[PDB]
Amino acid sequence: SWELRVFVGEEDPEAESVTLRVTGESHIGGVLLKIVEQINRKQDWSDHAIWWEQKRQWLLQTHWTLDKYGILADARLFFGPQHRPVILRLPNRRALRLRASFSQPLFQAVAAICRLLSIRHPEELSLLRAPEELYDLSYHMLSRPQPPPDPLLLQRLPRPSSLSDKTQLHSRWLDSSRCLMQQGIKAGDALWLRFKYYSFFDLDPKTDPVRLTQLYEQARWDLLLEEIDCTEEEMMVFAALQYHINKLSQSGGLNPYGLVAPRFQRKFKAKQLTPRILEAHQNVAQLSLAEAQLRFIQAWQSLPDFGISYVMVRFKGSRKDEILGIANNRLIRIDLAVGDVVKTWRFSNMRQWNVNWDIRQVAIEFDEHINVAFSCVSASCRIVHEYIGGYIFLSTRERELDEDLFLQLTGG
Repeated sequence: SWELRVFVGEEDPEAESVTLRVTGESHIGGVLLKIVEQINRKQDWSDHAIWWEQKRQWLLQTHWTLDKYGILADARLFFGPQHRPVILRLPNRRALRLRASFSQPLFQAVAAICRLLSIRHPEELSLLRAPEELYDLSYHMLSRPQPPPDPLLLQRLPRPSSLSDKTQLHSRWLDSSRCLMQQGIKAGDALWLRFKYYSFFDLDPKTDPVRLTQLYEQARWDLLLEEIDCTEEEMMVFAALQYHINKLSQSGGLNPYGLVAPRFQRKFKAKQLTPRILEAHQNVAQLSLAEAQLRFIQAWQSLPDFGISYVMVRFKGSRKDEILGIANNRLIRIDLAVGDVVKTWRFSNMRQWNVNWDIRQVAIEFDEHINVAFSCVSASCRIVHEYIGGYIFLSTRERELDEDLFLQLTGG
C-alpha cells in the first residue's frame, strides 16, 4: 500500500489535489471512487475520468489495475470531466460554443458535432486545429447563407499565391483515430469544421439544407480567398450565383467586390464588374436557392484544381522537395521546376499503404509491382496516410459506416 496523488483542480488543474492509498491491484473504477470520496462537492461525476499525462492517455478501462496500466508513484494523473467546451468555426465563418468529448476518437466527436448540426454523412468532414463574436445554435444560422463580406476583409486576409502556399491548410488536420486531449487541444480552443474529402454521397438539394449551405459556403470562401483558381468568366458566374443566393435569402447596394476574389477586385472597377455579373445572372435567374447552391458546387467541382489537397513531400531518391496532390481517386506528383503534373497514380491501382515509422516515410504498393515512397514536409505522415485511407474508405460506401474498416484503412 503506497500513496498516489491525483490532481483535481478545475480552473488551475494542479491547484487542488487529492492523495489516496492504492493497492497495486486496485482497479480504475475503485481509484475513481476513492478520488470523488475526498472532494466536498456533491455533483454528477459520470463524465469524470483520469488522464495519465506521462502516457498521454485516458484511463477508460474501468476494471484494469494500476499494475495492468503500469502506474507507479511518479504519474501525473489528472481527474476531470471528459466533455469540455470548444469554439467550433463553421465553413460559413460563424462560430458556435459546443461541448465535445476530449476522450472519444476524433471521428466520433465529429459525428456527434454533425448530428447536432443536422449535417449528414459526417465521415466526409473533420476538424482542423488552430494555426499558430460568437453565435447560438439555430436553424436559420446554419441553413441560410451569410451576406457577402466587406471587400476590405477579402483584400486584407492572407491568401495563397503559390502552389506551395496551398499546402498550409492540410498541416492542421487532426488525427481522427485519436482524441482531442492526445493532440494538444484544451478547453476553449478553436477547432474548424471542414469538408475534408471531395466525395459527397447522396448530396441532394432537399434532404440536406444545412449540409448543402455549409458546403456551398466552403466552396464560396475557397474561391473568394483564392484557395482555388478559376478564370475571369468562371468568376462571373460564381458571382452571379452568390448574388442570386443572397437576394433569395433576404426575401425569406450590389457591391460586386463582395462577390469576387481580390485579384479581380484589383483589376476591374465596380462599374465594369456589375454589368458582367448581372449579365451572367441572366443564365441562373430561374433557379431556386437550393438549386443555385447546387449549381455553385457543380461549377466548383468543374475547376481544374478541384478536389485536390496539396502536400509538400520529398520522393525517395529525389534531391528536391515536390508537391503531392491527394485527390479522391488518385495521387498527383507536381515538379516545381517543371511547374506541372509529371505523374499520377490511381487509387484503383493501389494495393497497400503504410508509414515506416523509423524513417517517417509513406510507402505505397501498386499493381504491376510499382512502389512509391516519400517523406512528408508540409504535413505529417499520419495526415497523408489517413487522407489516402480515408478516400479508399469513402469509395466503399456504395455497399452503416464500417468503423473497423475505416480505422484499418487509415492506420488507427
